[PDB]
Amino acid sequence: NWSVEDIVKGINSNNLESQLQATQAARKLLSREKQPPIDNIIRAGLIPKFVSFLGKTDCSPIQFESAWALTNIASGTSEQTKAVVDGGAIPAFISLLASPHAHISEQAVWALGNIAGDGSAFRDLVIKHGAIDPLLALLAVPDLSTLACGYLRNLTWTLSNLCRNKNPAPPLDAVEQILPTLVRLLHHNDPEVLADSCWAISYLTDGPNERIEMVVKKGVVPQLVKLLGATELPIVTPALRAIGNIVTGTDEQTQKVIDAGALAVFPSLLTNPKTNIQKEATWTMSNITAGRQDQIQQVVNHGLVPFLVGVLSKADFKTQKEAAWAITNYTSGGTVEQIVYLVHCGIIEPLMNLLSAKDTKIIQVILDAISNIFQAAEKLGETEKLSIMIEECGGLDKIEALQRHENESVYKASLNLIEKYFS
Amino acid sequence: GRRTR
Amino acid sequence: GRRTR
Repeated sequence: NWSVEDIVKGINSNNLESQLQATQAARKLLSREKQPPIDNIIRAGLIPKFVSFLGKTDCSPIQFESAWALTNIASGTSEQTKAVVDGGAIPAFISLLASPHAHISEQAVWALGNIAGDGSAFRDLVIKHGAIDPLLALLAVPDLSTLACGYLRNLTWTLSNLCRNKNPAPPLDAVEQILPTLVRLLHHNDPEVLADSCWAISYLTDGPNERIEMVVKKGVVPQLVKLLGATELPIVTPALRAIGNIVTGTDEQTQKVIDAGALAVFPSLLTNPKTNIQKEATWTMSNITAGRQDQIQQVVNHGLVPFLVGVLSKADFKTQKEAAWAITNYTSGGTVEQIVYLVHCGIIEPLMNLLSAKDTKIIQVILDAISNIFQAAEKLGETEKLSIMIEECGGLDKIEALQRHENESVYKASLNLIEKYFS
Repeated sequence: GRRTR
Repeated sequence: GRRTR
């Protein structure tokens, strides 16, 4: 391995072959695992030279070595990615996308993915320089199976970075231009391509209903539900995130998730050994139980109420809090019969046990659910039985003790429950 | 309601 | 986010 001084000496030689050998030495330095001297290379002023080498069409080896060196610098901190951008690398890398050498074109795809992945500013700057058209042109083949596997994975990952980040979200016209190609990748049978395609879809659905509608209006929901039942965790995780984002939109958008058969996967999702899967699946359920009464009935018909009782009874606390939200949304919009069925499944006891949690909001969420269930019992004239049930679980002790909680939203709800149904 | 998060 | 080669 060369020293930085010897690399600088070789690059300043104005001997193209000496510059090639020095650039390759810099690339090997930047490719080591333990502490690549990225800042030393930047401080030596080598980035503008590397960028100049990207345009030497007659010497494709130095194009590849400098692109690889710049890619490793752009993969570091935001200051290091900025130094690559400040060297003029964005238009130079976009020109390299048309290289007849696949390994050079792939290196440009890789570098632009690192630059765009820094944040919304560099993402939009890459788009302004016109990267989308040559990127999509590399995928303009009738069957993606004819492309090299690693080449296709790099293009998918880079496209997903162009869909990533908010404040602001990517430009609408850029999303519309990318979506048809993204849908192709979402149907390609390669685990890495599927994972990164799902991540891109999860980014595009993380926004207002207009953004969700753009994705739904491509027919990807059935494929997302199919990927939701995959065996690879790197696929289920972004697929579930995308589904969870879609059910935060309108009730019609939520209905297409249900029509695609998503609720049949949730018995295994709500009992998944991975904590994050259970949390996001319960979060997804909370936004479905916030829908119409016929959609709440879909949750009931798929046998998912006992699974919500289970998650509320025993899970990580963050998952249990998502379950409390699911119950409050359920009891807020459900019919009297649906609320009675929820109590019959045993929701009361695990609901009262969580009134001992230190989190303030979950106490308010539970007290709202208890209030909604009493209103269903008032319509049936069965408030006395519910008060007994809440009593025998030890819940009356907690509702009574919650009157000297400091938060003012808790004593009001606790006192109003004590007055109206107990005292 | 829906809790975007 | 970003991958090194």
